[PDB]
Amino acid sequence: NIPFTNNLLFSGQVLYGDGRLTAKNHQLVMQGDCNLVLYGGKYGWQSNTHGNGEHCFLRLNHKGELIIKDDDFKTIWSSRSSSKQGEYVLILQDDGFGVIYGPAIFETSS
Amino acid sequence: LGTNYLLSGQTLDTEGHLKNGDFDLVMQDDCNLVLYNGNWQSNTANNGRDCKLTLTDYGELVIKNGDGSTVWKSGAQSVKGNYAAVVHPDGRLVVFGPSVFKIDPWVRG
Repeated sequence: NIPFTNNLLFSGQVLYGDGRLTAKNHQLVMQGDCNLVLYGGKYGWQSNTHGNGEHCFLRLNHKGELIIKDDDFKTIWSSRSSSKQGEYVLILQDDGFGVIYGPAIFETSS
Repeated sequence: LGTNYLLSGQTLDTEGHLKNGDFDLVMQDDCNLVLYNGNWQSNTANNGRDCKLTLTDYGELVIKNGDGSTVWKSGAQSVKGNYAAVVHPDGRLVVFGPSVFKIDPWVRG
């Protein structure tokens, strides 16, 4: 398991049950009601999946696809952004954007 | 100063830091880019003054001195797009990209 950082979600990491990413003026919450909601900014954003399932969780994979699953692994919502195999990160940025970056192309060590 | 990440187009100015937990990336007065507690440095001490860290549209970390002359490059590059350098909590500086997906709270959904 990878340690959590407040504004980051790396491949393999999971958010559920009102777990959230936090930035300066923004929050991205995988809510108890199965809606993924970015609070803040002009319009905000939502997966628009309220009540679509039970005990939903958010997971970023190692191809850069962000997925909401319910308790039985029924796909609720997908970012539909599959790309080349590797390490990915979702950053809730201080400017409000939630951006998936990857794969890794440089590192200081293993 | 700021956060735990540098995006392409942003500058980490002289003595500016990026922090995640005990790991602190500092663009030093002596032009060395150093990841405190991370056993990494660019190794460019006394190679310039007023040095600055940038990240290119191809995901390369670049250090430049006061004049704008390139002191150091990370030497790993990918396609054109948006990139992010992150102080990973395991104490690595990692460049990720290009961007694959964006959640945007600033435009009509």
